[PDB]
Amino acid sequence: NSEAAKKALNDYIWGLQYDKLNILTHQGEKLKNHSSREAFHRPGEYVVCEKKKQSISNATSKLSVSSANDDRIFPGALLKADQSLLENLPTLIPVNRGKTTISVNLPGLKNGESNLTVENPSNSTVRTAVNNLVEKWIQNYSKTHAVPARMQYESISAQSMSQLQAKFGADFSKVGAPLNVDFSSVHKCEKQVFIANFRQVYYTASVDSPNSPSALFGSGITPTDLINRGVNSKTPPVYVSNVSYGRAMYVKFETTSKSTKVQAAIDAVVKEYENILKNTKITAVVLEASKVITGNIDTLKDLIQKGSNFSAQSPAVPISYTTSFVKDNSIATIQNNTDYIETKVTSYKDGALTLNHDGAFVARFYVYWEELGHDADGYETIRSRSWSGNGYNRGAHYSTTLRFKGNVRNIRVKVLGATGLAWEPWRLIYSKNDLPLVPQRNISTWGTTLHPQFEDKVVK
Amino acid sequence: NSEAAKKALNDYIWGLQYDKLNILTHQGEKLKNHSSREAFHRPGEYVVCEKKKQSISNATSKLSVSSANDDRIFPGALLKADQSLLENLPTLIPVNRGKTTISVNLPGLKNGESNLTVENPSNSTVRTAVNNLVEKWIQNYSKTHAVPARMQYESISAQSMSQLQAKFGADFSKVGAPLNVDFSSVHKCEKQVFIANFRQVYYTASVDSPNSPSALFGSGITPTDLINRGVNSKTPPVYVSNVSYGRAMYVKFETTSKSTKVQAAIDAVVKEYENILKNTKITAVVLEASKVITGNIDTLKDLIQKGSNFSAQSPAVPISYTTSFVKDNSIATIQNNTDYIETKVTSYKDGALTLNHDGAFVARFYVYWEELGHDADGYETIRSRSWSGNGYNRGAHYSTTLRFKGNVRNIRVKVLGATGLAWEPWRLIYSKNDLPLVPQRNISTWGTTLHPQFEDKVVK
Amino acid sequence: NSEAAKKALNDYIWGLQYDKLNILTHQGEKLKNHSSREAFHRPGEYVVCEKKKQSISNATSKLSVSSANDDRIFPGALLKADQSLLENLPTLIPVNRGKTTISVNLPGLKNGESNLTVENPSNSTVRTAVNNLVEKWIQNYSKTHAVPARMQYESISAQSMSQLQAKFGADFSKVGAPLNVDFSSVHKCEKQVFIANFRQVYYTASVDSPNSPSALFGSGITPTDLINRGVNSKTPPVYVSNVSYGRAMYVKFETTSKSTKVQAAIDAVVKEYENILKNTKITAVVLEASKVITGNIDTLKDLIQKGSNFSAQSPAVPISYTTSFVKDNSIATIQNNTDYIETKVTSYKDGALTLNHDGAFVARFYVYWEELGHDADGYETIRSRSWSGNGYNRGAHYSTTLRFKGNVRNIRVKVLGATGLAWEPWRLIYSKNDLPLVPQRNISTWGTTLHPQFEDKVVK
Amino acid sequence: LQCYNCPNPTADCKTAVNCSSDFDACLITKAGLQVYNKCWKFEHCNFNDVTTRLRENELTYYCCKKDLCNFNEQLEN
Amino acid sequence: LQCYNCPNPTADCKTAVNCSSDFDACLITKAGLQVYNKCWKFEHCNFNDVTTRLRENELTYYCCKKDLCNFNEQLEN
Amino acid sequence: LQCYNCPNPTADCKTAVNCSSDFDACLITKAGLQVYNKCWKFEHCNFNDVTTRLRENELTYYCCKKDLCNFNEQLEN
Repeated sequence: NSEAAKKALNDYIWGLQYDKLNILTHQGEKLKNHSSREAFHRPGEYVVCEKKKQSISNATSKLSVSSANDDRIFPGALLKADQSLLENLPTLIPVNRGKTTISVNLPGLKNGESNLTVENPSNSTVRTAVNNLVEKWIQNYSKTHAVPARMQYESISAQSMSQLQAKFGADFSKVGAPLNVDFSSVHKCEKQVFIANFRQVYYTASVDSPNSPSALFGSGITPTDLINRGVNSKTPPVYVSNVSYGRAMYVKFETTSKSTKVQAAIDAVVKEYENILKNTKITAVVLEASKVITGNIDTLKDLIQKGSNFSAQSPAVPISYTTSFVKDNSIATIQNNTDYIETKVTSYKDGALTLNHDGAFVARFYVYWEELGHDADGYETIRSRSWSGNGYNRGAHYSTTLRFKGNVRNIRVKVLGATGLAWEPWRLIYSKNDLPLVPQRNISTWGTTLHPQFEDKVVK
Repeated sequence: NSEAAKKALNDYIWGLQYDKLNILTHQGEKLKNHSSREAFHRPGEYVVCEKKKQSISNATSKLSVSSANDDRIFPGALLKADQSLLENLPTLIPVNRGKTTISVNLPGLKNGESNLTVENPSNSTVRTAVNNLVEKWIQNYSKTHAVPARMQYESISAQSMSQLQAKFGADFSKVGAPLNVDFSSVHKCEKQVFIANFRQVYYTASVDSPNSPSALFGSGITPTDLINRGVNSKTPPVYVSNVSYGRAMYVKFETTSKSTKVQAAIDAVVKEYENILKNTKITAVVLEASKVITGNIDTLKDLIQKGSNFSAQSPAVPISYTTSFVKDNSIATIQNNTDYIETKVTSYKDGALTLNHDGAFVARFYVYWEELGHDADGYETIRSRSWSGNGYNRGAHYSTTLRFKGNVRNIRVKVLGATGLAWEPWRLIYSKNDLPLVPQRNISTWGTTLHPQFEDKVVK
Repeated sequence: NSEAAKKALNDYIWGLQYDKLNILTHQGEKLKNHSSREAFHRPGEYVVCEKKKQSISNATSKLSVSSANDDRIFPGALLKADQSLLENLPTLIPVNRGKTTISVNLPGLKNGESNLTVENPSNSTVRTAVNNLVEKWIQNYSKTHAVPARMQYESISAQSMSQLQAKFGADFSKVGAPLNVDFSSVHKCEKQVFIANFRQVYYTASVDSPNSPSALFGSGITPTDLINRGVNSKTPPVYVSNVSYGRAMYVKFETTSKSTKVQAAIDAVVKEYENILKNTKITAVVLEASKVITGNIDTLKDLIQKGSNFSAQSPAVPISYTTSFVKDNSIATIQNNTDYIETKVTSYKDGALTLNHDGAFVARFYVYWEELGHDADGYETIRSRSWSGNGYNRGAHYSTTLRFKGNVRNIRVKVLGATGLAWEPWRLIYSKNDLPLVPQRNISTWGTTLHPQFEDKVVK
Repeated sequence: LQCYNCPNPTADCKTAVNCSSDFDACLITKAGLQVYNKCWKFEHCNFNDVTTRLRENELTYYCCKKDLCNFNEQLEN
Repeated sequence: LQCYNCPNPTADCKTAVNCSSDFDACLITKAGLQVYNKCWKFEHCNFNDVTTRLRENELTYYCCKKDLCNFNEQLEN
Repeated sequence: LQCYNCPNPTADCKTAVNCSSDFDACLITKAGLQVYNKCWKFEHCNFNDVTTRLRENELTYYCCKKDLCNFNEQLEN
């Protein structure tokens, strides 16, 4: 039976032919290259936006699985290769399944504990089978086993959420849906949100490829059975080749500030800036168990630190899977893309600058400034800016305030210690150009007209 | 007989056909193309509303579990695709139901105590089966029972109700009726509603793949029977596949202050929010209910503190539902739409702003303001205004109070050191433009003539 | 049976021959040779990047393996020579293998005794056999023996993912996703990214190369099935020969401070620098992990001290493999070649020059410079620069700091201690050529005309 | 939608024009002696952008959505 | 677009040409009295860059990006 | 391409011809009164390089990439 069934199913599927990366490709969002630089001034702050196109086209074969997909995924189960598989909309089949050995990867088992075999593969049967294989090792050796597997510490900015579906996978569309990820904000330059995946795979399960097509059916598949079970050329039959398992989490940080020191916040919580912490507004979907529920500096640290390893009780859930074209037993692979005008946003602080002349001599200051702006037409421009009080004398002691505004850039200073001598009584103490932006700079001169000293303090 | 029943049901159900999403696509409210920003003044108060279109078409395959639908928990309760089903009304049917394997999954479960079978599926039969299974696992292991920490914490702006009909589902229409999500007030731009759904799975259930529709029926069903049984082509049969069971906490924070900080506040205690909560009179509902209905600080961390263990104390509910098409065993899913207005709203502060010119150096106070308003047409505007004695002298000591209304924006303050020299006689101590609204501000100058200092002080 | 199978199969695979090293050659980025030199000015820093074509042509048989392909990694299977084989997404096959032996590098033997075999391999069968032997040796002698304790710590500038594809293989393309390498910031001279790949070997497994073609298949392999299997010159069979075992660590040091000191920075941690490390953006992947998960100043120190000293705490994970053309039975090597741009990572900075004169004689300094400049197109040029204090008299003391910018090059100094004698009123105290830039250079003179002595202090 | 849409740094508004693109409002500005009226983008209406596009530190302005309601005397003094 | 591309710094401002990416910017420099309006690179436009390509230390400058708008009277003494 | 080459140092630098790859740029130097412009290898362009290939010690020179673009008057005075 299963032999004639095998040859029938093989004469059927071997002729069926198509490219996975064509049926299985998620090219979500397309965007023309719009290059929009723009600016904005806020109370004591400068802001630049760079809406610049960034396509993100990815491909992968690790098909994610989460809560709302748990029950229908497990290995060896046939599926119909469709957009169904793409967004993790996994469809079953009524076809009776046949004798298959089922394999697992478990660290430490002893020579008989990692292989089983099911005649009629069934979610209940194979599920309790692998659960048995786990229950073997969970109590036996857990005293001195520390599976050091992947501590995938992935971070990215939560940009246009279709770029998240591309870089991370289609099905995230649901599971990160409650993450309170603001699509428009980053898309329209409102706020900063960064998402960081953390994982640890615990184990996986594997199928031996059908040496017999009807080694996949319960002894007697007929092509008309397969087609009455909905399998055709368009959504061809593939067979799962893996299910993976382990601890997972998708922790976010949601704050006003750009300049990905946001990511510094993310990591140094995983590992002023105190206030960018104070502006947390976290929203996280996770998957002690109460320090799981509170969420803070110590919580994730411990959960990836002491909780990452196989728990005192149990692991979480299937993490991913993969499938394979029954025709050639060719491995499957997604291709997920999204194009978006990435705005790498940058701020510029309102600088302040106090000008202190406590030197005995009378110094003369010129302070050259750069100026980045536009001209009445949305067209950019860059310009000089002159110290209007130039060529001026300053008292023995002196201190003035200057809004060294966030609009200012690329400063240069010449200070001039006046000397009573005749050979060029203009004596240069300090010319220096190309300096950075200081929230509160103090240019304080010092010394005597014979030796003009200087101090460049930052009072803060 | 049962073989002919299977054949006839598969045949007709293959002849049965529908765009399953068409029968299962939903629309909620719809709003015409209106969007507008409008301000409003009040005695000692100022507000700006941005009433902008809110439109969402969200969907899933997790289905809710509530009283009016509690009738068909213990999955496998085959339904017939209807808008009743769309808005959470299942179709009971006195059908002879045939044996199938039903399997519920648990953490740490026994080797073979996840597999079950039922000859005649019925709420009583399958209910006793799963009762006895979970009772085995509740007496066996629940002493050391720990959860896979599936904290699916969710928060949303509950500004619209049809938005909560699309996002969280149609059935919520009733389950939120006791929660009192006063979305209408939000549309009237008066009151703010934020919903927080804590969820958690404790386990869930599963059914074998139906090789036949009559693989569900007892034996000998004919198509015209199911026709008379109510399940027909127009309302095609849908094969339930899973119910999820666990903990929930369905909180609505009701508060007028339209600072979006509310969605920090609602959760900042789950971790200012204090005072904004002080007069909220929060209302809650659980799907020890009365322990929640009164409300306290640690209710949620109790939903894990107790919600780590299961006991015989107080009811924990089935939490979600799902179902799949019968014709081809394809997964079924909703498509709910909402269209309404969101109103992003704010406020700004009128208070006593005191200018305290007490420095021994008589400074001159140029002060400038921007003022956003309207008149006689409702067409928007914003204009310049300047100080009364703008850049005009002030007495040696002068503490003036201003009914500094929060309606104006973008202040600029130049305090002027008075000098009698020719080259730039206007001497600057502090000219900072575009400065923040301080409701009650003691804006004073200070320092000496050789060191003029500003004081950005708040009275308090 | 298996003998006629073997004779037909040997002829078959011998006819299936093609160039292994060219069916496995991955020629990557095709670049024109251009050296585009161009400088930029950071606020106080003079960077010069000459992008240049740098051809990275490579080939190897050290085929690494990651998590996304643990499902297929062990020696013994039968693969198919294809781009799939190229991109480390192994191809499946309905081949039922035949009797073959397997060898295991057990530290502690004195002959070829610890060997095994399978009459009909299946991933479960050979997997449990190998893990049997592994656990067997782990429980016996590894408690009381040595192990290779050596440091294989590769490093490279992550200039390109094509550069990294040629350096460390093709499939790193996916595995390097969480590495946080901004090789494009290197493409644009924004930041510098170096990877430090510390792989970790503990063991490896081998398999007897095909001595009988049908010893690689169940008795009675027919090539008709193999073309029905896709095994033909189109995609002829390939024979895995080895699979590694161990751990890995891909430290990603990414600094905004563009320099080569990056590697010294790594080596400052492997065995001031505070600053170069302060902009680390360290992003480590793993191919237990807790020892790295905590983070410290000697985490690599112990990761080789204890991690490379891999003990019975918990066995490692498969790391890599190799294969052989079944006919060839000889090493199979991909040739992953690429060209790629090579930013000249160089950088230069300003540095003060404190012309300090204290001697009792009348001294005069002349400092000449070479001068990096551009003309009329941005065209490069070098220039003379003459001292402004040349032909300029200086008192008994003269200390002014020349803003001797790194943008200036090839400084030369002459200091004149003038004498009272009519004939040659000049006396040289100090004159130097071939002197480099100094951050702070107190160039001082002291003594009187008869004995002018020098001082060259770098206060720094 | 007929603002004053005519670029003129003078004391008189030349032509009342129905502008759409940069008539989200109409804006007039007095800097010392000079005064300028033109269609304007209301979100871009603010003290700082005005003083930048003017370079003069002492100024006053009035921008209003209504058609021609940005007429000269609607700016005071 | 068309930048003003003066050949050598001078009070003369007549030669306006449609320029390549070297009209990344329109450049005009008043150094002392000598004025120069050239095609230029905006990212390469700055105090430092223009002072180098003009070889002198002290300088007054303006850059525009739009066609020819960078002007002489655009600079004010 | 065609660069200035006088083997004899001259203030009036006139003899400019098409030369080979040895030189890289046009180099003019001045010592006292003597002036020497020449095709010069820009790597072999260096203060010490010029002083050794000229057998003299004190000078002021300048070499520019594009040929013929080098002359004495560009040096100060």
